[PDB]
Amino acid sequence: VRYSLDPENPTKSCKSRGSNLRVHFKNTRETAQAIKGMHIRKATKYLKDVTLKKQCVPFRRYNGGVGRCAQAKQWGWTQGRWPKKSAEFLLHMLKNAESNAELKGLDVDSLVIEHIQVNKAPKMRRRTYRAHGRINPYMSSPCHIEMILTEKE
Amino acid sequence: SMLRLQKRLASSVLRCGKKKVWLDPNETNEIANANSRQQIRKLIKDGLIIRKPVTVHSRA
Amino acid sequence: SHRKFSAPRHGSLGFLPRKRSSRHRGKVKSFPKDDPSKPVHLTAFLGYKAGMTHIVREVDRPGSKVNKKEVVEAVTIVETPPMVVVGIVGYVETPRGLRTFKTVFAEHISDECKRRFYKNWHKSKKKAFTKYCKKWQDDAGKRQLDKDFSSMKKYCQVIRVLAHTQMRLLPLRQKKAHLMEIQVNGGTVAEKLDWARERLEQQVPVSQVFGQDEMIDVIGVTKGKGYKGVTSRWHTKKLPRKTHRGLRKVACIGAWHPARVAFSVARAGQKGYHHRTEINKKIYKIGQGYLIKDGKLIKNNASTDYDLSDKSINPLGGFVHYGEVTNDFVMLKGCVVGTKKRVLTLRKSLLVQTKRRALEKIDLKFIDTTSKFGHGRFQTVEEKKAFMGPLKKD
RNA sequence: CCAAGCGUUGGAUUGUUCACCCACUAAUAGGGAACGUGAGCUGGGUUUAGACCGUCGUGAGACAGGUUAGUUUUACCCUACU
RNA sequence: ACCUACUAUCCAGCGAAACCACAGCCAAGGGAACGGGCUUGGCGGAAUCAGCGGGGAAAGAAGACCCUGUUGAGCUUGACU
RNA sequence: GCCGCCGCAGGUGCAGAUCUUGGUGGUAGUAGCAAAUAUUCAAACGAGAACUUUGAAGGCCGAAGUGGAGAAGGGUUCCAU
RNA sequence: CGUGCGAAUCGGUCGUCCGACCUGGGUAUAGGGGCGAAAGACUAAUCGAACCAUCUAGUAGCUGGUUCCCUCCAAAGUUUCC
RNA sequence: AAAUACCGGCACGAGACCGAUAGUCAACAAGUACCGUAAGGGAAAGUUGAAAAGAACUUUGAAGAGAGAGUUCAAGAGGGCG
Ligand SMILES: [Mg+2]
Ligand SMILES: [Mg+2]
Repeated sequence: VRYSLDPENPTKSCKSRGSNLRVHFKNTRETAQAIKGMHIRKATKYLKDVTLKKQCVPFRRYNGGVGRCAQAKQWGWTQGRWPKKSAEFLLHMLKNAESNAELKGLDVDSLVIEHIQVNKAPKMRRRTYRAHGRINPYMSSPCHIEMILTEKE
Repeated sequence: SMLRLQKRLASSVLRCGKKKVWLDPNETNEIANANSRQQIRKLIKDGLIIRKPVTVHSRA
Repeated sequence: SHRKFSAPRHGSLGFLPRKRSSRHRGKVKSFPKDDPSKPVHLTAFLGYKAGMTHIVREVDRPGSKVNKKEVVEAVTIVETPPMVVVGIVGYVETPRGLRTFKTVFAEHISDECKRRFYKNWHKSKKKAFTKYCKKWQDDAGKRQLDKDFSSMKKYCQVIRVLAHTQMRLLPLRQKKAHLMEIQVNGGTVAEKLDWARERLEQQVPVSQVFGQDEMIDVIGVTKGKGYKGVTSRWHTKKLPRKTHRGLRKVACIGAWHPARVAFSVARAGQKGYHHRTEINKKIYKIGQGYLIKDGKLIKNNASTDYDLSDKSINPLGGFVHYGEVTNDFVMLKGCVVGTKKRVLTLRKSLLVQTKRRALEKIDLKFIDTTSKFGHGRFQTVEEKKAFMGPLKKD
């Protein structure tokens, strides 16, 4: 199918996708824009820091009701949380992309993520009960993810 | 793995509650694959399960 | 409509910016004015509050109902460690403001002064003031200091000396010294510069700066509490039990035609950690620190004229979450602003103190030194053991 | 006259605005803020129907004439304050 | 004035509703005779978090008060048939 | 599969109507996951155990029970893989 | 609590408890009618005349709205009557 | 008996009627599913590819979910596919 960003070179670059993941759209977009421009080893170290709760993700656009923290002073922002589930799914996605680079016959340490995008998805339908007999929704917000790796020395 | 069926059957055989029943925790996979009451009677004859005694009430 | 049963307010207007201040040390806002009539002395001093105890003194004043009688009062203990001088700094009088010219540092800068610049004392390799101290062993470095002596003579008016507290004598956990500017009252600019050059890298005594029975000013930082309410901070009239939406809030804040709200009505916010300035505190006694000569130590601080003993001001079992006062101390009237292990600024009086009540020599009779923890009833260990006799395993 | 800087209470009754009395002080001066003021409280009386007595209307009803009990929802959105 | 528990606050997972012409720095003037928008004067210098209720003539219900319509219902009488 | 030209015909021209149906936003990652005391360790099939299993310890309901069985009612909700 | 667990629940708290005591099943009483120790009180989340369909697209001197362009002409809030 | 009426049913034909929120409410397993104790009320819903030639083969991963190949004129038609 037609993608959003065509690759500059099919030999060096590669793509991978993840469809229908039960993760939040805002948190997934924010961690994608945070991990978009780093090296793969620094990205794995950052995911280890998220797992050990050492380095959080700052929220600059969707900034509401989030407490301040000192560990986000490296990026230059007050708020910060740890999207652990989205981090585990993107860790599986980077593992699948590294396997795709291995199937293509690519180098390991020279891979740099260049582009990643979080697109919308059809939502589920469930509800909960409240007072006076009024049905109110309990809907989710799934998303589709695509990412591009490129060897840059 | 799952002994909620064998606890109910042991309570039904010993004709008491399932609280005062002591199972043998040594070989769980060897005890669990019984699938009949004849194997339960064989385990009773071997003497692995123990009917736990009544909690005392000292009238002294 | 107006208020029928009138009552003006319950609150202060001089302290309405209730925010947490950026500064830590209590800074002197108004310095004393210099004049050639006064000799060389220091304006302000920096100390630490240690404790609080009773006092026994003789009251003698004319016309009062109580005359020639014995009373008790609450007196403070402020430990006053000596400071190390690390140089001076000049200030030229500009029409825009008060601008400095050049900061002059000392040769042997102490490590307690070097701890202020560095954040991590272990990781840092101590690279500050390595090439700056090369000016002390050559002719080119000494000519720069000689030309600054004549350049600061013409334009620089106010010369403030730089000092820092000696933390090495204190057994406390912290080791970082507090830098402080002190204006020098004295003669001319040349005499002030010669006195600063003579007293460079010297210990600052307490008795030469502050003396007996002077009504001095106290500057300190209020102990912080946390985010408190309008009732907890302003202490207004409370609402009775019959209220529905709470009984410890401000009921009527605004009105219809004043559609906005101002700071006239008392509001909630930050309570604690604020700057204060107390005035009119009487000095009673300047205590002496510990000293040892020929083995026999001298600790006659609590020993008054009528004590007929020889012991220090340390209570039974030490102080309460403070430590031990190893250095010399001073004793003031009332209670100062601050808390335990809090920095404190002593300041000379700006107003001309000429009052009938605040001019009286205090006869030191007795100092109560007992264990404030629990219920202490003894002054010293030998008196307590003389009362209690032997023990089980003596 | 300059002059609003700082001050101008408590209690018995009335639902009371208003009005009266006592004790005291320095004065116990007079007002506004959409009749200042409920996503700030209170319902004592008015101001849903239930009943009592008195008058009038033949009659359903009316009484500046009373008595008695009568369901008070939500700020997490913006500005302003801290 | 003080204490405990349940609260409230931060982190992992999940995750609404009301409201919505558009947005919410002020004073004076006039007006459908009380405006955030018009004119003139003051000012306005990223983005969020815990309180608060002054304002948004805060949401509600084509007012539960009054009157009219050659609009309808119940009670009651010696109105009319 | 469609356009122009000569005559004729219409269910033929939308911005509203607290218009109808359907779809999507600010709100908003906000409020919230508080009626009734209490759980803590070892191993385990399994990739994976604050919630599941057994073994141990500490408690609650206190015979008017957080117990066993019935009727109305529900209709395979009972058990095995 | 009051956008609830709840289109009427819970805490403190009571009146009564061998007699004008509550009540399990079958049956009689249905709408200008029934029941009612009398409150237009109740009659399936609805009772100053129950629910559904038809007449009915009942009536409305009254509110709400009523869709392309260009050109020319160019108004009255009144005499009298019901 | 004769010329008179026919909206339901048995067999058709025709149309300046409508074209998937339109036309019978229902173009499909429609008075069907569903709601109400009941007389009763009453929906949503078309367009793979001419032809299934419906993806064999390798790898990541527990599987889900990817990355290369194959078909065909094109996947620009990828199992809810004009
Ligand atoms: Mg004490
Ligand atoms: Mg009173």
